[PDB]
Amino acid sequence: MYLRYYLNENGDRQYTLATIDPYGKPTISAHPARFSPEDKYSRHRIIIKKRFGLLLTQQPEPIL
Amino acid sequence: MYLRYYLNENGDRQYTLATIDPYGKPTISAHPARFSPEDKYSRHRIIIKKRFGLLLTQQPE
Amino acid sequence: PPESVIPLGHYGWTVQDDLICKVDIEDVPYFNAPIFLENKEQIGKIDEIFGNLRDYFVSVKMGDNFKANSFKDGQQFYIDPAKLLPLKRFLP
Amino acid sequence: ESVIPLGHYGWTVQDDLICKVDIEDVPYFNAPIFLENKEQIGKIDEIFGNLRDYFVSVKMGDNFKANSFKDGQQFYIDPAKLLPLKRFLP
Amino acid sequence: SYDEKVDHCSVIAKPMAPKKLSKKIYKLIKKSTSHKNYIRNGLKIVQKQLRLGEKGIVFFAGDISPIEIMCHLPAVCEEKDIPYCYTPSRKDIGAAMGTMRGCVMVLVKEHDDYKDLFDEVRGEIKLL
Amino acid sequence: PQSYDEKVDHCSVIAKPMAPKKLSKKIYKLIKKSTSHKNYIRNGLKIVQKQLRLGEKGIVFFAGDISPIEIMCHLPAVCEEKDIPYCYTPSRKDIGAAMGTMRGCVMVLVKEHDDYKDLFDEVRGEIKLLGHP
Amino acid sequence: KIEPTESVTKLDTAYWPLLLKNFDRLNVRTNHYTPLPFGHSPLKRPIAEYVKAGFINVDKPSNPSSHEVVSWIKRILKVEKTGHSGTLDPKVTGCLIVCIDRATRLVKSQQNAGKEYVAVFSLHSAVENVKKVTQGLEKLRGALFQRPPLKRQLRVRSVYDSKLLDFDKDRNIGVFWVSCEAGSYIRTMCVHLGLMLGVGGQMIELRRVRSGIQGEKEGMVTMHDILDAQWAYENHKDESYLRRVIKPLEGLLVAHKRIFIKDSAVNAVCYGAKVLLPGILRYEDGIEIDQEIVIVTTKGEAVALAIALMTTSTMASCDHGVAAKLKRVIMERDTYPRKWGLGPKAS
Amino acid sequence: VSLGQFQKLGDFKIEPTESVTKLDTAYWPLLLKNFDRLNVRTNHYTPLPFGHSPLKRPIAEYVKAGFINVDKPSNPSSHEVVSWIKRILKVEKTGHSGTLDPKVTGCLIVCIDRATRLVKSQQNAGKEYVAVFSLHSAVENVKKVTQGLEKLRGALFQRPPLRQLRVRSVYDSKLLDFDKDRNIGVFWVSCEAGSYIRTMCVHLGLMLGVGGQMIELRRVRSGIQGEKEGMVTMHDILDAQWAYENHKDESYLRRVIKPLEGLLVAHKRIFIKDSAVNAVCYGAKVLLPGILRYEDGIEIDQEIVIVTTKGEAVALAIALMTTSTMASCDHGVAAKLKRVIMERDTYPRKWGLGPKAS
RNA sequence: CCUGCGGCGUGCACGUCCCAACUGGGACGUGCACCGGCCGCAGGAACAGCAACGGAGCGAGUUGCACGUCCCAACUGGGACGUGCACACUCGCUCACACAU
Repeated sequence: MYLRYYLNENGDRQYTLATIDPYGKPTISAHPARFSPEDKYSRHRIIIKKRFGLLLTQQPEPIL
Repeated sequence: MYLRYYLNENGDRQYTLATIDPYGKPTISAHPARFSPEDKYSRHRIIIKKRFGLLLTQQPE
Repeated sequence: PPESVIPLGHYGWTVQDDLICKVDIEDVPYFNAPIFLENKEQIGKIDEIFGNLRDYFVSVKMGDNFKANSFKDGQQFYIDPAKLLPLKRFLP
Repeated sequence: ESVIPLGHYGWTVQDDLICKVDIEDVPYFNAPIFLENKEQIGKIDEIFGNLRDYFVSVKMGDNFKANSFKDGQQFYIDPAKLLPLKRFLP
Repeated sequence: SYDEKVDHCSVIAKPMAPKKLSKKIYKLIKKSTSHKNYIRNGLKIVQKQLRLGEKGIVFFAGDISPIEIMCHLPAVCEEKDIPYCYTPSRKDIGAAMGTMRGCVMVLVKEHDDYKDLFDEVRGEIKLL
Repeated sequence: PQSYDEKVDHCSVIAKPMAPKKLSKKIYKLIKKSTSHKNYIRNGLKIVQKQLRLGEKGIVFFAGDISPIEIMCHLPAVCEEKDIPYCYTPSRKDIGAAMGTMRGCVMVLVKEHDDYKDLFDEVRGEIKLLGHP
Repeated sequence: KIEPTESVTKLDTAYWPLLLKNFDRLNVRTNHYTPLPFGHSPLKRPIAEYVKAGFINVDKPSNPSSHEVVSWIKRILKVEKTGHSGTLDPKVTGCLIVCIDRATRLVKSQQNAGKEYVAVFSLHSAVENVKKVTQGLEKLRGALFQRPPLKRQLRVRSVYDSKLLDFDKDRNIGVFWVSCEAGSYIRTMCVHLGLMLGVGGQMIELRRVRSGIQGEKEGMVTMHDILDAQWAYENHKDESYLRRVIKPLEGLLVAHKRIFIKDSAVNAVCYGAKVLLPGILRYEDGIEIDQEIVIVTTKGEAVALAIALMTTSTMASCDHGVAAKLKRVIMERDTYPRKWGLGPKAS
Repeated sequence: VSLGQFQKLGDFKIEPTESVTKLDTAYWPLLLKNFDRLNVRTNHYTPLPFGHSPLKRPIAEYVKAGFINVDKPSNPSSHEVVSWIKRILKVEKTGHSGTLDPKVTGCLIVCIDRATRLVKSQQNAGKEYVAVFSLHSAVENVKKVTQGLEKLRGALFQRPPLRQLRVRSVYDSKLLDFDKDRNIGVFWVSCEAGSYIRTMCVHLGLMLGVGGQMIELRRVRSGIQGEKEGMVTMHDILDAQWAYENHKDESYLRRVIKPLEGLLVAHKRIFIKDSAVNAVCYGAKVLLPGILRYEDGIEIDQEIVIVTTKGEAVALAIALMTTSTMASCDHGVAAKLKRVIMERDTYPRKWGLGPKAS
């Protein structure tokens, strides 16, 4: 789709239609992956996310 | 007109007749702009001031 | 058909097959509301009302043998006085 | 009729002959002034200065010149054209 | 110099001409003065001509204070589609208009004599 | 033109194992050499996912540049469970050119056939040696 | 940073959990109260009560509707009730606040929350410069007339701010960020921005970037996270993922003015009693009559939302009375014991 | 450990006791400043839900009970400025305390339809001006001008400009600038209300022995309101009204107009119960049985402000009881009404229901 | 007795014309502001009450999406066959009627 984005030093979303950000790195698409309730790939996604350290729990906790 | 002023560090008005303040910057005229009650430029005045962060609502306090 | 008519506003610009008119009367027109000329000649129906609550515009869908290039700058338009609401109604 | 001492010559601001005042009474506006010989030299033009130690500037006629009077020259004024000081006090 | 003068100007002094564009603007004002009705000078005349509908280019001086005397005219120009650009000082405008007295703002119409320069300045401003 | 050392830098953090440049040439050749048999090479996320689910053996080639990753992050693990070797490619557009469709596909399923038995075996062996992090 | 056993006071007051933050900055009416062993801290509730008193900041997918993304969460979490506080169109992504069970009581209070969208608009014809679009967006500001897209009751809604983030001339497609009031239709706004610019236009993509005080940086989680968290809980009995995904409802009332009440007043408020001055442990500067406030226990929980009937100065200058009437009780009854009628008089 | 982990694992509950409950009211707005430091007579009353805080009123009441510190433009007269504000804001009444001559700019407090009752109380306020003067003939040096100014610091004698000679005070004065080439100087003067600074300039000229006159004048302060105290221009008033009538925005109008209580922050305060507000409005004297708090230092025949617990200035009164007496008494009239500011029926009629009254 | 209300031709701004700065000059029309005591009207005659008998929680009224299977010509859009999923008042029930040591 059209809406893509990159991040600044503060980790804030800068919205653009450009495929390459100012710093040369690719822009991440702004829309989440399509969801289907009958999805039986919870275990597999956890395995891969954990392997590469992208799980929510692995990130630093918030400061609420 | 005659009166002019420059702002010191504390924010007070220092009045003078000189065009240039001791710091080298221009001295702001003391008197406000003339007012015409039949002024049809209110919209055009809030647009420009807002664009440059000068409107009263945009200042602190 | 129009028993009476009052000046809705003056002319604005053109957006494809539509004629934006800047409305001077505070009252907000109805939707699908006939816009007539001075001589009670229906030209089109209101489609979209946009802008602030006291300086706003209205787009009309010229329909029965009428064109956007027909009208010209400074032209004025009329509307049925009964097809209006008070500005207060729409506002809080 | 009679006169009382108003004060002495202090300076001169153009025509105006500024007389310092030693009395505690403040004269009127255009009140006529006269010398020792009861010769009118002008009328009161302005009344400035502190409430007690104050001065009066007087406008003279064409027959008299401000420089015509030397330093220390004393002036006389009418005692019938004075107001009480307690009136002008708060 | 030039950078210093732009430093002294007010915050609403945008878009601003650089040194080269400023020389072009002063040349345009100097050329347009030869024709009485084709150059408009002053706050009242420029404001009145904009109201009536006159076209051309409006040049402002950014060193004015208080700004409420002219803060609205940039928006009026935008509404009527009149190109405009600020300059470092009013004395420069005055010096280019054959008057030591300063001019807060000016409006230049199109004449065949200086069509090329007026069109160069218009293009340069429109690209800012 | 884009190199091979910067294009790899453009991929996501989960694109491992990532075929080196030489192995990249090999896989593109294998896909081109296998595009021939229409039904012996699958294309598409849904198609590859379906064939993996029903259990079709072969090699699974992923695209390094994918975002959001949640559209295909589950496929590496499924391939690991079913003992179906897989690897990532530096860029999706390269894969699209490999099939000559001009529309890069995220994933491709390459099966075995006589015509390209040797190239398929070499690529599979190289991929197995590369290892899984 | 802090050793696990450091005293709570060793951490500055500006770093406390979500409703105790800056409690020392509040006006203290009294410190003396008898703490009770009941209740739980907002973030240390069991997993069975965390879900019931929690909300999710879901990044809605593209195709499904908002009522279908909320039914999905209810089915996934096996919760009795689930709601949301603003409907995102079926083709529109962005933030969506999904309240779980006991948190749904706040849905109404979240309806008036100011929203922030990022919209993509395609213009039928071309403009000369991006400055034209910037000025057009400038004049499409303030209170504006809007018609719901395909009831038809022309309404007036406010665009507080806007900013053209990008524009592609060749495509004639632009991106603009808009701060607007709840209920604003950005589809109609794009149509009106097209009409204003003399070329026409339409909205081809939308994404809500903030809904009230909640945004994309503030713990936004995809539906995959909710699904994955439930699977981890059922098949692994791990509540780390589930606690990351679900946040306590107190995070929706952090911007509300606070009135801390004693442990003896919580249950009375839960039964419909009005907040009374003799039970106020602390109150916050800036409380005005007819202002929605949050009643908070001494552990940081949200007892209820109330309407203030006394200003801060009035509380500071009175010894008794009705400091606030109830608007919506959040806490369940019998969480704290019945301890009303045992005051100094008890006559 | 991260602060988030400590938050999720720590207790973080308010401590059961601290033994002190001191209030910090030094930052509360307008007439609630240092509200805790006021002597507390009683804490027992039933507040009423009627009324608003001065700063959190609706827009209609906010405008109706407000004032503006306006930078007067050079050309018009003060009454023109007052009438212009009236036409802009569409308000029934408007007034101002001090009159600036047509050519004089500076502070100009304009009241709006209920602060007009405070115009009389603002007439005696002190005034600071900054004045430009030209001397007819050159002087020896600047020290001469400084000495001449130092001689006009007292209960000076001033006759109105173009005739009842009056006495008006000049508390302070300073020669801010003196350009010798043009013989033009700028001096700042603090003075009592009604003083005509043009007369002062001609008198300063007379004192220097060369004469002089006033070219410009700019009021830099009128009472407790000055240039930094939220002064706004006429353009600001017009723009604020337009923003409220077109975009239905009130923030601009709230920055322009200020609550009338901002004019009464220098007065000693007597807070009264909400049952006594309507009585005071109707004319009842401020009786002791309904006083919550008072400010120490109240003397007999002193101007004080009767305020509600919300911070609203009910009235201006003249005390008939000292602070000591008000602490040591149980009955008796604490103050006598001088100017009722609050509108009647803003609070309900609750006089006559007490124990002794019945 | 107390309170509130009312009475007891200069300049300014705008528009239009002549001349020789953020200007001062002239003319023509618009609007706008100005050159302590007594009386009349209206409100009230005020010692400032009220530490719970109206609150809360439930229930009712006032086409698209996902999956699977096939045809065809990207993180796809199309069709078909089936699966599941979404589309302020009153009226009743229950709880207490709470000033929080």
